Amino acid sequence: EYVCIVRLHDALKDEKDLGRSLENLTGALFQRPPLISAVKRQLRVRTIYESNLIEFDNKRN
Amino acid sequence: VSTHNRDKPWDTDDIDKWKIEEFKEEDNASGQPFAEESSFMTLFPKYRESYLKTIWNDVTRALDKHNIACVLDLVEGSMTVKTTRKTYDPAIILKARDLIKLLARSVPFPQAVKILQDDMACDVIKIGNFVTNKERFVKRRQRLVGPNGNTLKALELLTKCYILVQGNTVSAMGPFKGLKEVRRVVEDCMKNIHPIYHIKELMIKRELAKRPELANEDWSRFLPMF
Amino acid sequence: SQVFGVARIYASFNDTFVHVTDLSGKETIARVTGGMKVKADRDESSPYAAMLAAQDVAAKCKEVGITAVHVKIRATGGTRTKTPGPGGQAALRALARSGLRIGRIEDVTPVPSDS
Amino acid sequence: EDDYGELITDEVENGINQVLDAIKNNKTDKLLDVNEENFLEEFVNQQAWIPKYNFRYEDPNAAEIISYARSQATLRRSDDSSRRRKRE
Amino acid sequence: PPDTVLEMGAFLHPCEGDIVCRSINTKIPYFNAPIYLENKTQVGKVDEILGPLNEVFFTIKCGDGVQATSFKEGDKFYIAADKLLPIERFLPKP
RNA sequence: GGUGAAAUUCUUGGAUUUAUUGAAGACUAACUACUGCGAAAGCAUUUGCCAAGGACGUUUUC
Repeated sequence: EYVCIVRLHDALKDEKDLGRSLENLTGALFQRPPLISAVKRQLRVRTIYESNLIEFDNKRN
Repeated sequence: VSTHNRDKPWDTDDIDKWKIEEFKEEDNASGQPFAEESSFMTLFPKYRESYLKTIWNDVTRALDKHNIACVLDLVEGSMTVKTTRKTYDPAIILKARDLIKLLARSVPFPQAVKILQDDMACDVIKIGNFVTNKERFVKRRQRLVGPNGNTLKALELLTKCYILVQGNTVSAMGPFKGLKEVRRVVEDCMKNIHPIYHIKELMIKRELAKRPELANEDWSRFLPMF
Repeated sequence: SQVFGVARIYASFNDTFVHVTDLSGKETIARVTGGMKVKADRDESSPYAAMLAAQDVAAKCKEVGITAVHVKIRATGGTRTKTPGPGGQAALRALARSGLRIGRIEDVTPVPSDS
Repeated sequence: EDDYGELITDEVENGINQVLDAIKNNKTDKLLDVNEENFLEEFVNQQAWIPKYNFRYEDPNAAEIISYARSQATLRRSDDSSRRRKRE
Repeated sequence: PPDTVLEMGAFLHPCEGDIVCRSINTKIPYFNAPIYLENKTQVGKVDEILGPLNEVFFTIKCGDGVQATSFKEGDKFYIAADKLLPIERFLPKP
């Protein structure tokens, strides 16, 4: 379980888009590991069981 | 007959008016970039497409020398040159517009890149509207090239300009006097006056320009009528 | 702190014009020609006369207080050639040297559909 | 459509050559009243205009005018004609 | 050039010069597989595969000379049929 | 203004340039092309209307 701060490059049109996308990606997911990780980059299915948008600020992005 | 013209004693004959000064980043005393971004957009024919696909990065490198952004979008089939905030030369966007026009009109990039120099200048002459018949248009276009390119080379020797005849356009890169001369030759050739008629006249004009005494007088008496 | 006045430049093969005008275009601030700088008719095409005329127009604009100038370059046009003259680039660079800011650069050369 | 120098006849060419010789002689009375020059002289004398990256002619195949197909497969968007929409 | 093409994706977002596509087809493309238009013209290569199992998205890295703003909604992007993988391959083995 | 240099013309009454209005004729800038169409002539603004075709296949009171 992580608590993560995501930084968005541009401000959203509406605030609930991030929440809709966060509940969209909850579940099984297609992921490839980043180049920083020591493991080989291959497409795997990983499950995000739960997610919750604690906070969101457009001005701070 | 320059009536009511005032004198100009400030002009000096010793000063070379044809000399062109270079430009630098500190040349503008404003110290600020352009207020509004200015862009120039041209289209190119489809057959040029793949060649542009292989050259554009190099083109960008050339514009990277002059701080001008460029974009090539195949779906609109357009090439656009845009000024940047780091751009300090106001005429380089016009020279980039000339560059993309020459690249669209089938001038190769090793030749077309020299338009970014201050000395060079280009003229694109449209020849599709002079005659409506296809066979006459093809014949008059072949008059410019002639057999084995030879008279075309003579036209180069007439003007010291790179001349390329493609489709409905004649692209000429060189000095301004050569541009005007090749404009005269191309328009008169599309109006069925033969290119050798102007080539011989240009040779006679060069021979008259060799002698200063002949250059002082009118060349029309010595040169044959045409 | 910025004063905008459009500086329309005529870059012909024979001579060059510089014309500082208000943004609406109804009131013209100043005008100068290549033949004004140099008495010779062949020197009207020369870049030096265009640079001198641009310097005079920039001095007139600084007297009028024009901080920045929009530039419209317009060639011979029509049935004639569309290539800007030799003195147009030189006078544009002279306006850059004078210290006035350069605004939007667009080409207003008239092109016909045919004939 | 004349394409063999119809107006520039042999007599006119001889007169132009005589005028050029008088100019090259640099007479005071006449004034009061490899090598590119060799290639130009060969073109003028042998009637090279009549049919039988510094410059374009230096590149090979400068004589041929390259023709291209009127239909190419490409990424460019093509708008349908009104006739095709009417047929549909 | 590919012999046959299949409906891979539908245009969704042009973000950061790359094309986001809803995966219409039910199989997973190769990484860096060429993406074509229906005249079999290469527009770009597959850059990223993302999204849940029910709704798979993929991001195409556009080739040079192609801009992401030039496309519109409802456009289709095609891939050669050799560049596909079954979805059950990435699923855990029983 | 134009020329290689020129020259004829226009005017401090405003030539030229710029902005607006009105009228007239002409044309459809780039894409654009000796690989499209048409017997030739010639042919790319939008919108409709009308008539007729080209290549292909099935054939013909042939």
